[PDB]
Amino acid sequence: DDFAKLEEQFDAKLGIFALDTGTNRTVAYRPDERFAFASTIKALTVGVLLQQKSIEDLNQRITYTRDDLVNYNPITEKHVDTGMTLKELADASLRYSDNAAQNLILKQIGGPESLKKELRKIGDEVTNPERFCPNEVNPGETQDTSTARALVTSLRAFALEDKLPSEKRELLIDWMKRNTTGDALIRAGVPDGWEVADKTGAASYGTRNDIAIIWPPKGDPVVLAVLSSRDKKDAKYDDKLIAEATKVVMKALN
Ligand SMILES: *C(=O)[C@@H](NC(=O)/C(=N\OC)c1csc(N)n1)[C@@H]1N=C(C(=O)O)C(=C)CS1
Ligand SMILES: CC(=O)c1ccc2cc(N(C)C)ccc2c1
Repeated sequence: DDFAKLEEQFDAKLGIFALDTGTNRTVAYRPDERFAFASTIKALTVGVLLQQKSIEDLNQRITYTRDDLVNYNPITEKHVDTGMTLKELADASLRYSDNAAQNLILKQIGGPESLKKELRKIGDEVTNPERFCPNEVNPGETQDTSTARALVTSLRAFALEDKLPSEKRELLIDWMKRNTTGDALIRAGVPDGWEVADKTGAASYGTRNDIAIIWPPKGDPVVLAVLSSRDKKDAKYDDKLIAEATKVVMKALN
């Protein structure tokens, strides 16, 4: 099988789940195996934020300090002086994977415990938010992990089904469509011209993730999660694994 070949080729473990929402055909490989979700959780966090707040309430200015800056703060490091609105924080979190922005958003929705509660409410019993900035340690722990199947199901719930009213659904989808961080991942494995909404993640042990909604020109979208990890803490990743895995998925569905 082509997925086993890629694990071999890239010295990594792959978790794959894809759902064609038109046919209900699926493509699965280790679909229920846990991986650190890393920044992919930002998408679900905004889904919860959008459930909590009116669109107008997203204009609430959030102030923060240099103390709130963490490992990677591409947008938030530029606005300590003014703060940023919740809307601008959601834009930073989703389109740049600004870690500080995610932290600020999580703080506003009541932290990981509160995020976990709201995910459970949409039917997600697997995803396990435990900490702000989900933190190295060891593989095996279920804290800050999910599965390809659960991330697909939760992303679909927010973005395409009924967990958000349509105007808020529109905001989430648009931010994800205009992601700047996933050019070499799922987007690189999809046919040209086909619109993609995605959120990437990356983490130690060579963890490299992308979750996405992919629209054919015409017809119902596919929802895909491609998760990966490696056995060494210091191992880096290769984006090409995710792109190639996506090509395998598209071939199996198309
Ligand atoms: C999201 O995944 C986030 N990742 C991290 O901050 C890291 N771990 O999170 C548990 C991390 C960065 S470097 C390292 N060894 N671990 C931000 N997301 C992306 C992304 O592409 O989405 C990054 C590339 C890094 S920073
Ligand atoms: C945002 C944050 O609090 C945080 C904390 C510890 C981290 C450790 C890392 N490695 C050991 C690689 C990487 C990112 C990290 C981010």
